[PDB]
Amino acid sequence: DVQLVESGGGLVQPGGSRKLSCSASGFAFSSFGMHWVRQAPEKGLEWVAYISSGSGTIYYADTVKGRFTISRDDPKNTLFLQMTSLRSEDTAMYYCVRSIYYYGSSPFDFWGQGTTLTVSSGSDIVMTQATSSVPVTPGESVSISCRSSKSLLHSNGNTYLYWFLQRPGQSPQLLIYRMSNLASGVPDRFSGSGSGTAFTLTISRLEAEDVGVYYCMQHLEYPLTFGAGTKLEL
Amino acid sequence: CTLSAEDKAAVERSKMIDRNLREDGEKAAREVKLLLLGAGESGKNTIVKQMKTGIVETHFTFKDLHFKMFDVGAQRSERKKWIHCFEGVTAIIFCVALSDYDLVLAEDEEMNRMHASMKLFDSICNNKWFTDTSIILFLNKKDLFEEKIKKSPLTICYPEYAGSNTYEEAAAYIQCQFEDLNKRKDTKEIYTHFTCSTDTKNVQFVFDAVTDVIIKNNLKDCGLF
Amino acid sequence: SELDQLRQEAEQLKNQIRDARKACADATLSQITNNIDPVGRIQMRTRRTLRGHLAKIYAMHWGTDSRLLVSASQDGKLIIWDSYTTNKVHAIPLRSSWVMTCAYAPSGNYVACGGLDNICSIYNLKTREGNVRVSRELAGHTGYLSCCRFLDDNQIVTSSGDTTCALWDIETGQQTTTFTGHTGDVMSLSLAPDTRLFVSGACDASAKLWDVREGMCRQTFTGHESDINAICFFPNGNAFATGSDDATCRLFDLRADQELMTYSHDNIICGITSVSFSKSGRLLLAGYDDFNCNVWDALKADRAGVLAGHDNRVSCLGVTDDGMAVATGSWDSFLKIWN
Amino acid sequence: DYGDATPCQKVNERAFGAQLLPPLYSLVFVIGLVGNILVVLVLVQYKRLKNMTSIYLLNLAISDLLFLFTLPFWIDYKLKDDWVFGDAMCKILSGFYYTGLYSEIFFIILLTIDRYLAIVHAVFALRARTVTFGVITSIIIWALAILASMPGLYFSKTQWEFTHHTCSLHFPHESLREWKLFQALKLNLFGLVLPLLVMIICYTGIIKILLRRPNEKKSKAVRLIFVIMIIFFLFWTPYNLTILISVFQDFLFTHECEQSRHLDLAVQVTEVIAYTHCCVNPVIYAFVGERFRKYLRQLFHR
Amino acid sequence: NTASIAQARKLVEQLKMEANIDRIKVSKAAADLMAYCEAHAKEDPLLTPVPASENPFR
Amino acid sequence: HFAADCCTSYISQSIPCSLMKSYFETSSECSKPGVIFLTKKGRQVCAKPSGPGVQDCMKKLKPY
Ligand SMILES: CC(C)CCC[C@@H](C)[C@H]1CC[C@H]2[C@@H]3CC=C4C[C@@H](O)CC[C@]4(C)[C@H]3CC[C@]12C
Repeated sequence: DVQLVESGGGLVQPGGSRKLSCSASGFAFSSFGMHWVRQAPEKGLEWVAYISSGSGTIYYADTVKGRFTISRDDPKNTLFLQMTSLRSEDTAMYYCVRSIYYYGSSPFDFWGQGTTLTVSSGSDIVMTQATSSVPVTPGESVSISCRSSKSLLHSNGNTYLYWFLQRPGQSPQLLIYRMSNLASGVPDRFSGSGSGTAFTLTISRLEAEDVGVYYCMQHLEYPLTFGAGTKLEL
Repeated sequence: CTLSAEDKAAVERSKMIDRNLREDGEKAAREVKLLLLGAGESGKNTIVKQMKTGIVETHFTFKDLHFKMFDVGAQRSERKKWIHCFEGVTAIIFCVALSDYDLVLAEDEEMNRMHASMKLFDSICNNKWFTDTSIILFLNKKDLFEEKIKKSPLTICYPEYAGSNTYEEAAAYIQCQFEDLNKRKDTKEIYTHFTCSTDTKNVQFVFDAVTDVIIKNNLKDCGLF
Repeated sequence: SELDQLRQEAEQLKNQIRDARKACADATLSQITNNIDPVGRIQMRTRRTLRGHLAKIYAMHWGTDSRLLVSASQDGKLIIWDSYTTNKVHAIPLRSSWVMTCAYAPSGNYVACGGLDNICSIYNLKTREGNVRVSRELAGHTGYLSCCRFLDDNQIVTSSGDTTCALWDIETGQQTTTFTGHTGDVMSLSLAPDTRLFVSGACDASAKLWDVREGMCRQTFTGHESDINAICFFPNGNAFATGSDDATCRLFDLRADQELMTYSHDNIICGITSVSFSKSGRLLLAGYDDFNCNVWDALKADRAGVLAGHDNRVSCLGVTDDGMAVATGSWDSFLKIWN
Repeated sequence: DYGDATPCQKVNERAFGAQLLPPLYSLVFVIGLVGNILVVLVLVQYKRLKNMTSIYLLNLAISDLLFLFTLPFWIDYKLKDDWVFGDAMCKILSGFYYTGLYSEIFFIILLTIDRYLAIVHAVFALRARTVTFGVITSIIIWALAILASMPGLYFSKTQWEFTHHTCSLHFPHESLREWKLFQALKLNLFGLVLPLLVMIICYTGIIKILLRRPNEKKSKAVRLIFVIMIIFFLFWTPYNLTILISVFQDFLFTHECEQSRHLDLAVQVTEVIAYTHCCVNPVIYAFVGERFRKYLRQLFHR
Repeated sequence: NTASIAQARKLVEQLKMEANIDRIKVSKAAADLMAYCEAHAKEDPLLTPVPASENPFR
Repeated sequence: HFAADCCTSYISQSIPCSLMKSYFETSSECSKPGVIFLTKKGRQVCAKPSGPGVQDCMKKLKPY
């Protein structure tokens, strides 16, 4: 089975250096590009670093640029993040994320368990989820919205919107990998639709396991920006 | 550059696929390809054993040179539909049994096995796909020939034979009769070896003949031909 | 002599069939399509060239989505191509490099290939591990595999040098139906649009319409003087075209059980490697040993166009399901998309 | 008072050379250029069939094209008896001339060693005759040609003779003899001794192999090899011998001005002799092969 | 040899089922194919090329 | 190689630079170096580059 297990997270003093590791099992590691995404105690997902298959392209977010290094060792199936000059803002739970790219592929389809890092003591697209929380009752249909700074529709015809579900105490799960494209192992109840800058996720015949925080992400250009997060209750 | 992030990642994947294809092609170009043909079962299996249900591939290495041998026995279909798949083979190893001149096909009684072997050789050698490829001919079971020629005359298969019934002239006559079927003598050579069930030098003979074929192809590439 | 009586019975039955066919031929296709406006000059142009195969290409098959291609070469490689951007989506190493046929499933989840190994290999394209794997190996033929075509993800039809065809259930690996009746090697298959019938052409210069569900031969068609290398259904399923070594393409009608039209030229003396129709069925595209492709007006039998641009034998053709493009593959190791 | 020493005017020899050198230079130019551009057009198109021999032959064609590019300017200088260009032009032409000469010779050496590896070490050549090594060795050879062309560029300059101009090398005073000796010997040892030695060794090996179990085609190839060596020797020895004599024309000649003018005429004639090898090369290394002619015919037919 | 008679029989019944087939005149099959080609003429990009704005391979 | 004019002998005494118009540094082609001179009457003159007064006055002559 596909498995990503992460290690190296612990309490650290400011200005120190820590190295995070992500062992990979059950898949061809070399083929997949790898991303590191972090969630702070505020619980908003933020993309940190990307290393491509073959190590050709490496991207970093502006906040961590120059202090964080991402490397992969393909023979041992391990992804590494080297962090230097650690700051209080850095404290977060870090996630190893699998992502493959070709015509018709499904990137961001598997996420690691995550590890906790504790530190003692203008052109980017902004993604706007207006509603923070929605009280729901099982059996009804629920619509979640995601407005975007700029149109996500490229000249190809693709709209680069991704929907994720994070259940309490679990890592995020991909639901819709491009606007209206449903992921594998995901019930047909979830549907996605939109145009240009306006987006919507529709859940029909809601069930108990759907309770969690729903995030919306753009993959049009780097850096990758997540939404604020919409919570479902009851 | 008017490409999405995922389009650029897709192009990067395509480029890595290209590098893998080029590496595989470079490895492929440096190996010898041998097509193993024989009328019925002459010495073919014994040859394979010494050098070590569709096409059977055999791999081996001799003196830093890599050989791939393809056996198309047990493919009882129209040959003219798949023979062009071996257009670029380095050489054709043809096995013919010397002791099988008096014997008969046992499927059709009138035809001798040696005449069937000669018909197959004539079809293969003068085939349009194999105009410029060379043939290594192995005349197998020579010792079993030695016991049979001194009682059974060779005239049973070759009535026009007018030599002595001893093995030197008989074997020379058979070799000459096979080589006389080559109707393209200015483009392809025929290398003939007399072997047995217990010989160690067959791989050496194949290595030397393949070295000559490679040298001839290099002469054609360098412009000395 | 019972054998003599059976032979004479067969001869008189064949005479009766020929007499009925002659009685059904009150007119020809040429005297009905006489008043049709001719197509004109078809001038298609190369829009894409697909490079990366390092040996002779033997087979290609379009995907149902009309973007994706699979092609098979004697490199021992299957390549899945994005035709719009020319990207290589997949490169599949083969266990045997002597491939002669390839097929792409209508769902897009599977690819099939095979050849001189006597085996049809079914490859899973969409796995959790992220690589293409061997889904199944279908064994049971004793001669080379010449053509394979999917009915769905679980059923596939193959033809062989056994002189037989076989319908397989992929899940169990077992041969579900065997189609016998040809006397020479079967070289090509084409499925009806409704997928309930086969046409197969063989080296005995005959084509046979088969019923998939019953496993028995519905009809037999003759008229070529040599081996039939290629066969294709008309878009409505009521006719099929065959291509042969004698340099002629022929149109056969299922309901009339006859031959309707012949496509030949005095300057064409080479065999035909492949045939295909356009969406409307008006154009018949055939690849030749003259290193090129001809476009025939299927109702006039006139030559409407030529596709030149291959330095070797045009081995394989395809038209997309929506009819935008043609793909040609040849022994010069190149694929070309034409509009 | 100066009525004791007077220079002799080589106006007769210049006038004679203006009438003999250009009419041969034009034919050399047209033949060499057409041959070499044809070779380049043929070699560039077959991308797949590219091997190390194709790289070396392409670079040989480029070297010949550079050297034939210097020719029109020299033709003009001979015709008009004056230099109508700048000092930078003299330096660039000298650099181009010596670069073409030395790169031509070195790429002939590379082609010969390629042939030796392909024929005598055919099995070993499978792992060695790769396009990457061809490109690298081409880079080193071009670097060596540029490095050997440095003195021409550094010293050459234009200066004024009494209603006309001259491009000349103008080596430093009191040291003409030593630098002329250096340049003549670099030309001699890298033009004759090394190329001839390589040809003798490599073609001895090749002919030794071709003559075991001989055929008609192998005999024809041996004949062609002998032709190649003879053409190289007879086309390049005259020029080098005349240059080496011209370096020491003071001591060798008992008299001067009646004989070194004869030497000058010899220098101009062997210049053309050595110049024509740029015309001979496409025939020797490209036209004789069957694949090259066949692909050329395909070029005509396409 | 009974195998020859068995093969001859199998051929006889095969021709028997092939003989009892309802056939239509060619003048109607040709009309049907001609009508099909006329009905779908405008849907054929290879026969009536589409403007470059609608060509995915432009 | 263009067979440039060059001297075969040199003057034994210093050349009076006053009886001059122009100067030339001899090309490298000839065996031995020299410096061509042109006098008032126009018959050519030369001596060694390292001669008595050739370098003393050669600057004094200009193409003007
Ligand atoms: C006198 C000066 C300007 C000469 C400059 C020559 C250099 C800069 C140029 C001229 C000839 C050129 C070579 C011509 C062809 C080949 C073969 C090709 O497959 C690799 C590059 C290579 C090797 C080129 C590299 C660049 C090159 C070496």
